[PDB]
Amino acid sequence: DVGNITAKMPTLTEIGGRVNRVGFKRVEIKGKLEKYGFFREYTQEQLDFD
Amino acid sequence: DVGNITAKMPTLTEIGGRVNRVGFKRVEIKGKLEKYGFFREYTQEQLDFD
Repeated sequence: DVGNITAKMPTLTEIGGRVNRVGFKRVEIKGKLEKYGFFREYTQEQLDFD
Repeated sequence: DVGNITAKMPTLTEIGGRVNRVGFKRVEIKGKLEKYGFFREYTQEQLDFD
């Protein structure tokens, strides 16, 4: 918006002084790990006689 | 006896398992020993004057 930008511009006078201060920030991102698996069983007789 | 023998035969299925366990035994025997003996005595004049 033009009005908000104009109304909050960092103007400076002749005397200066503590008139405009700013700050900065950082955030963090995460991750994870998981384990999966599956198995199968059988017998010998269900292989030879098939 | 055919019934008793066929009722205790070591049959097996297709999954195995803990079945048909056996054992053994042993027995000791002994023998002995002993001593024997006997003697005879006589006099000198028995032989001379006979």
